[PDB]
Amino acid sequence: KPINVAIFGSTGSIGTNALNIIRECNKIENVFNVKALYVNKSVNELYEQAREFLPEYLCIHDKSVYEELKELVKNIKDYKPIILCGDEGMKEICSSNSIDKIVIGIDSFQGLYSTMYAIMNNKIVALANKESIVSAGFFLKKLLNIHKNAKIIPVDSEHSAIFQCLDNNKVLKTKCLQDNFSKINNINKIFLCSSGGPFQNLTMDELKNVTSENALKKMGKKITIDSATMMNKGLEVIETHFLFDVDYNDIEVIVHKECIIHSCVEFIDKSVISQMYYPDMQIPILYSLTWPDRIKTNLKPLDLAQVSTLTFHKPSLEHFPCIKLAYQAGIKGNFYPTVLNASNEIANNLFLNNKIKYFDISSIISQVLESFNSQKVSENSEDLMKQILQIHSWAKDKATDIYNKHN
Amino acid sequence: KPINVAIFGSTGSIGTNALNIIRECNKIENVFNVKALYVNKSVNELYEQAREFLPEYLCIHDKSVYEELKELVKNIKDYKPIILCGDEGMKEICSSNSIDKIVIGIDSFQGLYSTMYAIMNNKIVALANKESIVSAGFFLKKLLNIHKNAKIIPVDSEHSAIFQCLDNNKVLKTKCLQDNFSKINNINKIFLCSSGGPFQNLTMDELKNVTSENALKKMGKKITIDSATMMNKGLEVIETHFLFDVDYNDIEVIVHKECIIHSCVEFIDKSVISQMYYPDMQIPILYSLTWPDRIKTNLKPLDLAQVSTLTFHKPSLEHFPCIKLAYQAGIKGNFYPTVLNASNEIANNLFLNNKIKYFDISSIISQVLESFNSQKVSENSEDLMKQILQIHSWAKDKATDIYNKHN
Ligand SMILES: NC(=O)C1=CN([C@@H]2O[C@H](COP(=O)(O)OP(=O)(O)OC[C@H]3O[C@@H](n4cnc5c(N)ncnc54)[C@H](OP(=O)(O)O)[C@@H]3O)[C@@H](O)[C@H]2O)C=CC1
Ligand SMILES: NC(=O)C1=CN([C@@H]2O[C@H](COP(=O)(O)OP(=O)(O)OC[C@H]3O[C@@H](n4cnc5c(N)ncnc54)[C@H](OP(=O)(O)O)[C@@H]3O)[C@@H](O)[C@H]2O)C=CC1
Ligand SMILES: COc1ccc(CCCN(O)C(=O)CC[C@@H](c2ccccc2)P(=O)(O)O)cc1
Ligand SMILES: COc1ccc(CCCN(O)C(=O)CC[C@@H](c2ccccc2)P(=O)(O)O)cc1
Ligand SMILES: [Ca+2]
Ligand SMILES: [Ca+2]
Ligand SMILES: [Ca+2]
Ligand SMILES: [Mn+2]
Ligand SMILES: [Mn+2]
Repeated sequence: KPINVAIFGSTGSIGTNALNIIRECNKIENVFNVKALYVNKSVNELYEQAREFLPEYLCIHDKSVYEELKELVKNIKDYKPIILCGDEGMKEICSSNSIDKIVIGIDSFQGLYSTMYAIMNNKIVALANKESIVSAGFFLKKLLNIHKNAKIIPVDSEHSAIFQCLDNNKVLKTKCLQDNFSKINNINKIFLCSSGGPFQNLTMDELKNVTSENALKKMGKKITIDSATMMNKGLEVIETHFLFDVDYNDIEVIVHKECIIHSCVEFIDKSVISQMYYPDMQIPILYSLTWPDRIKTNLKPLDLAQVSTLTFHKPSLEHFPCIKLAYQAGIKGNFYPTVLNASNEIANNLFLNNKIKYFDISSIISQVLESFNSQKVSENSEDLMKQILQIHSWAKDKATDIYNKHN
Repeated sequence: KPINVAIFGSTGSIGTNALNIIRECNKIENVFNVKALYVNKSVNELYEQAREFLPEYLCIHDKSVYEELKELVKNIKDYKPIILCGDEGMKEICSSNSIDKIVIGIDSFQGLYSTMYAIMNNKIVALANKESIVSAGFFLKKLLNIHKNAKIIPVDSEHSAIFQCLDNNKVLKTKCLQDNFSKINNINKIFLCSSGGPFQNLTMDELKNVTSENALKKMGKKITIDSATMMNKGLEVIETHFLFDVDYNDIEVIVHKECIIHSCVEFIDKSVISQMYYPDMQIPILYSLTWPDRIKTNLKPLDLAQVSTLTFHKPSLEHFPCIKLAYQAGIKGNFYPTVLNASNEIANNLFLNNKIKYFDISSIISQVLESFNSQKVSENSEDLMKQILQIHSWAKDKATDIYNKHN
């Protein structure tokens, strides 16, 4: 029972965490075969990985460094990998019969495209990219209803925590992103845990003047800023709603600054189940690849006595207005989540580059949401994807226009 | 469609909690049918229950209140119960084709007899009585191996918590008290949570002086004293071992004074899952009857932000020597757990009645354990049962002898 896995975005944070936990687990017993790796342009990192894992497939997106990889790879003896390029490369990896599971560690809005081909090929897709679920949830749901054997397994830490709390005899009667997922699993309510980010004790007057420096002073810049505004958590609320079909009024954000309890599920009997560990991405990634089983790791065991104290408080929506906007957009439904995500892409980047202030982020997003009008949701998958792209591009331009008008 | 249930010990704390959650679940649909109620001698309280629930069977252990019962039940119109007595009645109830699940809320070693008969009739046994598991664990395992369709479902709060944390997809491939349970469920280690009892923060000098009045001043007296000495947790360690096939070195007692996290399971990947709620017996009791499903309750939702802080520490074995005794007795195996439980029954009662001091409890138990000589374990059921009873009585008399010698 070898687990055959492809890694998409294998030089990124997700991709490399995945290779690390695979490496360590394989030292205990040989359970994983890394069949394919795919990166943007990091051709020197890719070579190093390839030497180690000897995957059947390699792929780089950027055509420009295609030949240079072929060069690099000659050195490796014993080894005749299939070396591919761009979207046809990804498409060929997703169609191979020797690949069971695909880790999607490609960032931003980009990664949706590989997700789609993975589903079309009825794979198990370990999806870390929350923005794809928030922007294109409707399209994913439609795709997953066509391709009955395809499944998304969540890797975002809180969503993995929720999923780990479930009974798999009930999970296997449904799958993530299905209507009625929460009803089948007897889910009542979610506690979506947050770190709270750096700005959790600041007053309004202090927040008025915080800068991106304050936010960044250990993750990518975009998610770090989102953690600071708590728009990360707002996006995660929508992610929860789509993944697990939990109503917005049944998702509660709670600030847990110790980051040991990763999230909790309240069932209809009011029993609550939670997943706990040190702050970590190895277990979420591993779980996505072993589900519905678990395997041995040599990770450090949680020492609860040493951790000693766990704390929980409600976030202030006045201080973190991005959370409110995320609920508002989610409850409105339609393509409002697409608009939220896109406008936040812009506002985040503006704040990062010192072009706007903290409360301008939510102000711009709010104004874009107000200017959107709900659209007839295409019944046809292809039209639906085009609608999402159009609306995403519209909302980005609109956020930019609001910035330029005031500025 | 309805689940047909018997309640043994219906007038006690477990029994009345069971009837309360049943009452609420049956408001609109007929979810449960209460087929039988059994008590020792509380014939007035039993009458009151019979009037409300109209069970097919009533049973009193104490035959000296039979006539009183028959007289009370006359006052209920159109109600023709089968009114039984003692062991014979218990055995007839267990034999009825019309009963699916039996809640055992009878206290002390005496709970074993009804548990045994329920198993022998291939029933689902919602077992709250821990003393039966501690005293007769190896015997129940044997019985469960013979009676293939019988199941013990744990009701003790922490063990219910553990059971809930497990994946039912794996649980359904085994059953409690079965060899290999922990392997099939990928269990690594158990965090067994405790309230710590009223004496948790006392110094050694203060602890020397404690009295039963201090421990009592809200549950039955025996278990309240065991909570104060932490012999309750020691018993629960042995209960964990047997129910879940977890090695003693992989059970860690943790004092959680807020009593929200009810216990935790660490799986082989080092992910930890926990169950949490307000301190409660309705969820454990209901879950035992609905497993592997859950049903809606109107219990107050956990308000984690209001609870605000959860703490964890290791208990001092110098202060709570009963814990250490239980681990020693459990690791030694054979009939040492039987001896532990029986000597504790006496030592607890002496303390309750102001005849001995706190440290004399552990002293008596230790001396009885040291005094016991290991016996070859009978290979047949009936002989093993007789052996257990013999050793139980022996250990009680020895505890009493030790007490009498030193005063
Ligand atoms: N890791 C974490 O802790 C968390 C991650 N996430 C989610 O994870 C997602 C992935 O981000 P993360 O891994 O953290 O970030 P990174 O920026 O580190 O990941 C980028 C990776 O994707 C590759 N890539 C980018 N574009 C392409 C393309 N067109 N074709 C092929 N490969 C491409 C990059 O290749 P190259 O090296 O060549 O640039 C690199 O391997 C995000 O959407 C985020 O929401 C969510 C919560 C926390
Ligand atoms: N209380 C709790 O929340 C918890 C309890 N438990 C376990 O559950 C068990 C019961 O505890 P609890 O309910 O507090 O105990 P109680 O003292 O409250 O109740 C005991 C019950 O058993 C009945 N009974 C006693 N002897 C017999 C007999 N020979 N035949 C039939 N019925 C009998 C009593 O009848 P009568 O009224 O006639 O005396 C009463 O109904 C114990 O083993 C305890 O460890 C474990 C964890 C939690
Ligand atoms: C050393 O760097 C690492 C930090 C963290 C992690 C785990 C990934 C957490 N994750 O799912 C996120 O979505 C990131 C933002 C959230 C978070 C959660 C937990 C801890 C910190 C931040 P927030 O609640 O929105 O603030 C891994 C490595
Ligand atoms: C109103 O009705 C109710 C009755 C009962 C309970 C909870 C039963 C908990 N239980 O399983 C026991 O074994 C009791 C003793 C232990 C405990 C645990 C949690 C809280 C207090 C004490 P300890 O850790 O040994 O001290 C809750 C409510
Ligand atoms: Ca009488
Ligand atoms: Ca479970
Ligand atoms: Ca072990
Ligand atoms: Mn997250
Ligand atoms: Mn208990």
